[PDB]
Amino acid sequence: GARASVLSGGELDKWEKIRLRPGGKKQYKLKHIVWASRELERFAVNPGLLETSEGCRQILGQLQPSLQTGSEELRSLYNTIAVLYCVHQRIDVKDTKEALDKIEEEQNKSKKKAQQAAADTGNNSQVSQNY
Repeated sequence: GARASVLSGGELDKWEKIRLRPGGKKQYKLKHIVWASRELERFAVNPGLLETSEGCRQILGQLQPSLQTGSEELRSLYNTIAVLYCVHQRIDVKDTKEALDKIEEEQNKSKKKAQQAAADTGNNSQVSQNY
């Protein structure tokens, strides 16, 4: 498309502003987007639907667990998706780690919100012992 479907020209220019490594000299680009797209399509995921911050977040959440024991490439893909999502939400980034920490922080906060929320309006209990 004129300005792709995932990210527009400008969005792509910025998307290609994130570094792959903190001590490295790599950055995102249409190449990475194509790679991710290839993996997405190969994973049975729609690329266009990956344009929405929701779809990006969904994928990230889909690999979230796959990360537990995912591959190096799979992990890198997840990070890339996270960055994409950040751009979708209009989040500034510098490195893949930064974006990862950004999403990691947000997510963590989210989980908490869920906890504090439940607690606030809920309850829980437990027990365990043996002599």
